[PDB]
Amino acid sequence: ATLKYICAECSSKLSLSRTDAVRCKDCGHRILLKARTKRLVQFEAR
Amino acid sequence: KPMVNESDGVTHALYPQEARLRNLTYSSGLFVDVKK
Amino acid sequence: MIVPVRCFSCGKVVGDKWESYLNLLQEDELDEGTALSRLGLKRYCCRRMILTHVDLIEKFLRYNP
Ligand SMILES: [Zn+2]
Ligand SMILES: [Zn+2]
Repeated sequence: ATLKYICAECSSKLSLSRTDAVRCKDCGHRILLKARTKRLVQFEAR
Repeated sequence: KPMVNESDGVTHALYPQEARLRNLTYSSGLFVDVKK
Repeated sequence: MIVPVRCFSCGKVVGDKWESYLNLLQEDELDEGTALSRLGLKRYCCRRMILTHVDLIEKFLRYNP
């Protein structure tokens, strides 16, 4: 139910708050993305 | 071979793709046998 | 970079013809010039479409998450 961030390589829904490091549950790979918005988006279909 | 000596961690064997994203310098260590 | 649905010039559907064309080439070992005629792509506006597409998406897919 939900998520927030992600890990570039070991793509795995993560997340945390301030001063919780900036690493991942396993892959040190200190990157991390920010997975989509919930508010669905709409597009002109042309 | 390239390395990332960062505080709060070891020294990761740095790679292009990461140094680019992270704005680091894809460099490496230079060591010489100093004799005294 | 996935096949163009329809031809820029005359709009004739061409989205389906991708896979078919690739076969008439690898399997049925034909020549582009023919494989195209076979798929009903008559004038060059449609021909140029398929004959030229560079299906990059394949290399893209080869990445990971
Ligand atoms: Zn990870
Ligand atoms: Zn056409």
